[PDB]
Amino acid sequence: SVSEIQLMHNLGKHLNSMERVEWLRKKLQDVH
Amino acid sequence: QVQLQESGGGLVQPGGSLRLSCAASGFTFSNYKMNWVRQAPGKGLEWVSDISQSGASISYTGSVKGRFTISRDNAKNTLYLQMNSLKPEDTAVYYCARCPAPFTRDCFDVTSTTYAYRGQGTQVTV
Amino acid sequence: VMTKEEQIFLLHRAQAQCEKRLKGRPCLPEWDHILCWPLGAPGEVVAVPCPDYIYDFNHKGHAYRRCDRNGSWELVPGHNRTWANYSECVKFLTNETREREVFDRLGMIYTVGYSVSLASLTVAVLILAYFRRLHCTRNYIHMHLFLSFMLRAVSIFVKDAVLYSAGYAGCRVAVTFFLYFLATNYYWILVEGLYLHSLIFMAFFSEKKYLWGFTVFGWGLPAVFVAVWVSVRATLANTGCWDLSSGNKKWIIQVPILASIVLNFILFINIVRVLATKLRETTRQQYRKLLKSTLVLMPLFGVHYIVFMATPYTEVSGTLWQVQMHYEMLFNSFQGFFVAIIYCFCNGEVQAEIKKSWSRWTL
Amino acid sequence: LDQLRQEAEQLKNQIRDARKACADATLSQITNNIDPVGRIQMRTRRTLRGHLAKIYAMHWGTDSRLLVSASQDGKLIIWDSYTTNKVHAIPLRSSWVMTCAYAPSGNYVACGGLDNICSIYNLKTREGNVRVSRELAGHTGYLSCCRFLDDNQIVTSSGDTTCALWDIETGQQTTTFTGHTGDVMSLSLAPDTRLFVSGACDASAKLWDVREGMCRQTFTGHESDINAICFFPNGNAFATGSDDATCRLFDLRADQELMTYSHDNIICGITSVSFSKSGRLLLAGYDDFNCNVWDALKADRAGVLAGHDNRVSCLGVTDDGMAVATGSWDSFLKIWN
Amino acid sequence: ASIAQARKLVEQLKMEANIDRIKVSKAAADLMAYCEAHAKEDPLLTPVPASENPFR
Amino acid sequence: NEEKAQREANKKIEKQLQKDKQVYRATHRLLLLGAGESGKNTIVKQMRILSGIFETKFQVDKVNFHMFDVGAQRDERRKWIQCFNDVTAIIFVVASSSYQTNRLQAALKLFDSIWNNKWLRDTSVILFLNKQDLLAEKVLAGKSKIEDYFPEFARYTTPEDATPEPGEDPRVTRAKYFIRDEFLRISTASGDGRHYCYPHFTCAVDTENIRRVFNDCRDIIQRMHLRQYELL
Repeated sequence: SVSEIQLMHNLGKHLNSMERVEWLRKKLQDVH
Repeated sequence: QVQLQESGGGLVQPGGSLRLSCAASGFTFSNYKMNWVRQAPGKGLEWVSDISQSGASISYTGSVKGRFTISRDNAKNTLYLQMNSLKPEDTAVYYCARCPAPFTRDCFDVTSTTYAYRGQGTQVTV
Repeated sequence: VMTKEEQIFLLHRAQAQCEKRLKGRPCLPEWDHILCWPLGAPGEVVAVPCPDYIYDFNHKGHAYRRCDRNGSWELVPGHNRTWANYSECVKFLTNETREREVFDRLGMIYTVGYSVSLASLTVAVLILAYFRRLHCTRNYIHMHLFLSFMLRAVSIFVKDAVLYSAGYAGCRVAVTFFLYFLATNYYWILVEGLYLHSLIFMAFFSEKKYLWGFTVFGWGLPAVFVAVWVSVRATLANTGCWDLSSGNKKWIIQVPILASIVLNFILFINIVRVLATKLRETTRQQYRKLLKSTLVLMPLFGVHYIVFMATPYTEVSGTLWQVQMHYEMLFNSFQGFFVAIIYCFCNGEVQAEIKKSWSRWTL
Repeated sequence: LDQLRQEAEQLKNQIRDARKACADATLSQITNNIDPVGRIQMRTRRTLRGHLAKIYAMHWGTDSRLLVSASQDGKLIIWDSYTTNKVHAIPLRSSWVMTCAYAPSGNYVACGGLDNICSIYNLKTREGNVRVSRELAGHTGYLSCCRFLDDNQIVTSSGDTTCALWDIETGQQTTTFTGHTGDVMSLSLAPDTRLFVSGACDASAKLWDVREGMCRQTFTGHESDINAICFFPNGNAFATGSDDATCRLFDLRADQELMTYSHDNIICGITSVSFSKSGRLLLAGYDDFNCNVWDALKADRAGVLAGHDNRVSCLGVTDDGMAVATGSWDSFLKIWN
Repeated sequence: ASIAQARKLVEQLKMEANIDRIKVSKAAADLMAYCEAHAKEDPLLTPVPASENPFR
Repeated sequence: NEEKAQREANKKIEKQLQKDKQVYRATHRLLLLGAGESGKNTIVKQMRILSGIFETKFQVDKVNFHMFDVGAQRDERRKWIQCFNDVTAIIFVVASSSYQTNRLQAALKLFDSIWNNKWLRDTSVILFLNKQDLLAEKVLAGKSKIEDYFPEFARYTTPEDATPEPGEDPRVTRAKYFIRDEFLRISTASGDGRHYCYPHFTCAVDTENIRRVFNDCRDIIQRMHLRQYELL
């Protein structure tokens, strides 16, 4: 595949997953 | 004026020796590649031998290979053709020709009918 | 995959479901924004499976809560918070900074390479445009290729700055420009290959009929499938920034580009064959000359692209993916620099022109 | 014939001794009271583009604005040098053009080359178009130079080793000039158009009386073919450029060479020579792609016109001395000031 | 044949021997006088202003 | 007012000059050079059926070629040969059977002068050894005795890569390739990948000569393009 387009896709997916994990951890800390 | 004067041509028996000399004047001898070309009776001008500006590079026609030796003396502004193992077919007018331009690797027209930088020739009769 | 907004919507759906469910003494059910706990046994631990609407929670595990005997949920010792235990669902959570470190390393390497390529190619295009004797169809196509290289580099820079420093048009336009200019660089590498192949095999080349077509193909055909991708993205997905992949719609742009790579590689070997023939038609020295020619012709044809051309979207935490990413970032970023070096700075005609101009300027 | 050769040798010795007796001091000593001109820094003021192949020849107009140029792609392009605008683009029947002339009246141009024919084209026809006014045949070698005397007479030089004067009205050889033993490479008309000098591939220049048709004087000293020749502006001297990498200035009244413009670093021949308006500068084009402006009196190189990417084939100086046009094998004409 | 060519060459040499030659110094003086009398008319020898220069 | 008319006339000239530029670049110029007895005129006749210079227009595979035969020009070629510095090729025709006591040596010297001319150092030479049939008949008849005009022929041996014609005597191949290598000795000496020699064993009536010239011209153009890319 086109390496740079794939890298941009993977970086976006990783950032979205990291934001989701941070939100979940924030929810966990706020609740308990 | 470019002047090339040939001498040393004379009668000789077959298998003999003869040193043709060429006095050059009116130009820098060391700057020009030199040639010896003959005109046998009933024939056009034939190229025999050539020698480079310094004398390192030398070429002959096949018929005279191993028999004649071309040489140049830049200090004396002169050209020589030693002639050994002479044959009757070598009887001709020998013209000391000069290549038209200096510092060049091409030597156009030295066998031309009305070439300018060519001597009047000397008769060699075998 | 899944977005944060979609997960929040799913959480709201679960909250609504729990609210609908709500509408010696067992504990009353409650909603704590995480789980909907049913009636609890008096003075016993109540276990509820980890929710299925949260991906990162271990569905195999179960959370636990404590309840009293009078019917009140247990509170944390010394705190007003109710006692709870979400550890079983948070086992899979890990910092995992290695993936982001690898991403940052890749970013740094192609940023350095693309900056060097941009500088060298700006210098090269300035030199090519300034000198009038250098104006040739070969040098015209070179200048277009250098312009495509620098456009791809600067578009990558702008995309990174806009994207990583929000799903409005100012982000989607940057992503579109990135994809378009990357495609134009690939297709102008293909145009270089095609022009050399036509100069060799098409015995005698008509500049007027083919140069305009080459320019349009290099600059316009990438725009065709880039606009197709934009239209399909707007019609079918149109969600957030266009940074994220959406199904197989990513292959609208990538399938042509890779195809170009394929074609160019074929052209490359063919020309190398001709060189192997040419030196043959006139020993180890001819082999050395062929090796030097193919080495200097590799950057112009993008030969390095063929190694990882067919690699699919593999897992990031893999040796294949890491090798592909490092090799491709390095070589793609420095490809413009190498092309500029070979065809402008090491070019005999350009070197002679530079020397003559500088000597006449000093004199 | 032997007595003829002996008499010829005696005459050559007598001529050499007479020339030696007429020469007491060299041009350097006689020109001790004149200052050097210093560096002459001309620049390419115009670049005429449009020729496809090497330009072999150009000729300025009397107006010093319109000039004809001949390229071996088969084109005589008539240029307005002020605005670089092409005034005419005459396609030639034979693409192997080696010379071109522009009529003093400005109404005609000439060209010729390997086809041995001197073609005269009209510039001011009734319809305004350009037609072949006449073709002049009779040379048995390539036409190397041609210069108009007027609307009716033209002088041409040929590799046939001869020069001809043609009446353009009738297309006949008014006069023939024979004596050279090599291709005549160029000719130069005198300011009064009564005499003309021609250099040949016999390393000799010759001065010819146009009316008498005989060779008045023969000038020697060059070691190789003379490619270019031009009269000094005063009409009593001239200059030659040769393949021996030297230029030489001769004077007509003394019969011998006055000056030699040479340098060790110059090992290439001279294709074109042209004097400035005053004659103090001798501009010579060379095979090394450059042009040298020589201090004609001090025999020093006073300037270098560099910028041509190939062999400089032709030179021309305006009748008012304002600009120098240089053609070259790179297909471009450069106007210099 | 070559006899006619030799005759023509000898006649030309005779004609060139019969002509009179002035002193070289006199001709050099003539050329210097011409150059000095026309030096200021030479834009190449002495530059002309851009207003006078037609190829400005 | 006059300047506008001058500019309009200049533009009218420019469009026609662009057309002429396309026509000029679409055509390949060739210089056909050879001795009077080399069969060059017979080659001209064969190409034509299929004045100070003679012009022959012929098209091969829709490609235009303009060949120029030098006539009515003296034998002193050193000045008018410079007119053909930018031709596609100089087709040098040799009478291979003419080993003027020795015309072959004259052709060898002329080829050397052309090869080492500074203005022809970038011009490829297509070598047409035009008298292969006459050479074969002469060497078969036993009257050749080439060794006296060329002693180096005695020790010379036929090369390994030589491909003889069917039913060809080995001495024919030996002599023809000896002459070809005699020319290649000059050609290979300081060729340096700027101009190339294409020797061909030809006959004056060979219809393959036109195709040989076309293929050599194609090779010349390809090599020039590769040189522009610094590949050769």
